[PDB]
Order: sequence, then C-alpha cells, then structure tokens
Amino acid sequence: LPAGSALLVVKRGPNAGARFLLDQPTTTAGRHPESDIFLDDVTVSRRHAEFRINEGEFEVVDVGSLNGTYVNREPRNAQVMQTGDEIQIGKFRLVFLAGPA
Repeated sequence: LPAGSALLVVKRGPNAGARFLLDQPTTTAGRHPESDIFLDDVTVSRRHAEFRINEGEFEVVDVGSLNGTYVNREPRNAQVMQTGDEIQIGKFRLVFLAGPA
C-alpha cells in the first residue's frame, strides 16, 4: 500500500476478493454507475456511503442510505475506521486496512 493511502477488501459479496485503493479525499460507494467503488446490488443505495481522508484519518460516512452502513455490525452516521474494521454496505462486507502514515 502506497503511503497515506488505505485499502478496502471485499470479504463477502459477488465480487469477493476485489479491493479498492483509498487515496483521495473523498471516495464514493454505491450503486450509481459513477461511484468510485461500484457495488452493484439491490441491497445497495444509489449513493450509499463515502470514505473520507481527513487527515491521516479515514472515516466512513453514510450519505442517506436506505438500509444503513455498518461498522463491525453496528449502523453509523459516520465512523473513523481502524485497521481490521468490517464495513457492510448492502450484502457487501469489506475490511479496512490502513497504509503507511
């Protein structure tokens, strides 16, 4: 992992094994075709969550999803993520891993 970045790895879901680099201030996650992290399932809202970098601090922010964004099984409006945290969006379960400072 490049310095200052982080990674999300899909552990459960139709694209299990897939993984996405977080290396910009805002990364969108949803079913909208232009989502940075495109999670294509009915359980996922068009705009579901955003992952922010502020600053050396990675945060997930639920942006008004229908069925919630879960961090370690608990729904959150916003939550600063720590390595090994499981993020659930619809049926997709991902794990967060921080890169170098």
